[PDB]
Amino acid sequence: GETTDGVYRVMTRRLLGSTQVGVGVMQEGVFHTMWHVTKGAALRSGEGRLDPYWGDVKQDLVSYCGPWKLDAAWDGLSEVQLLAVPPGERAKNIQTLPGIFKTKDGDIGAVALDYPAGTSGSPILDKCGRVIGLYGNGVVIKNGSYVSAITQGKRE
Amino acid sequence: DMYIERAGDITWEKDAEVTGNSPRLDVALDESGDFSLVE
Ligand SMILES: Cc1cc(CO)c2cccc(Cc3ccccc3C(=O)N3CC[C@@H](N)C3)c2n1
Repeated sequence: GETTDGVYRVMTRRLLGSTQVGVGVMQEGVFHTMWHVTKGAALRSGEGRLDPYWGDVKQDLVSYCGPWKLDAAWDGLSEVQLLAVPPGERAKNIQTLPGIFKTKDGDIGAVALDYPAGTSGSPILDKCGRVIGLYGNGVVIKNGSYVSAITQGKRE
Repeated sequence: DMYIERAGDITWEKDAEVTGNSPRLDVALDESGDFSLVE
């Protein structure tokens, strides 16, 4: 299958037409997405099969073919880019200064950008192009607009 | 049954649309991975 580094759409044919359920990142031969996109199911890349290797419903993350590889972190200061990949629409970088989710376990970067559900798993990058996390798990605010966490895994 | 299609390179693009606010939110994370506003 296609193992080139980059960003990919996650498609299903189990509904009407070909429906985009989310987005993910291929790095060092590992495919990285959010748990709620695949529910831990196997994926196809042409003829090639991609099997789950690691996942965690609480982190809402999952890796295929190998361990989570993405370890860059928001620096807490700089603007970032959401490389949004919406259903039916070309990949598009959106530059933003993240806000903050304050939790009992620590502070997390958050990006206040609204996109369709199927955009879940789109990568968030730093100025060096390193993926600092994925878009698609967050919260609806007073306004009615969406704030996503910058969700990052740990690399062993 | 689910499949992937390549959509682009992962690159910082100089002069991209700058937008979105930067809210500080008090939130809780439950066992099911659902964030909620602590008010
Ligand atoms: C409600 C909502 C609204 C908006 C826009 O205003 C969303 C925009 C992007 C992405 C999601 C997430 C999403 C996608 C597809 C199916 C479900 C969910 C969802 O809410 N979760 C299910 C497991 C939990 N960790 C998160 C959005 N969820």
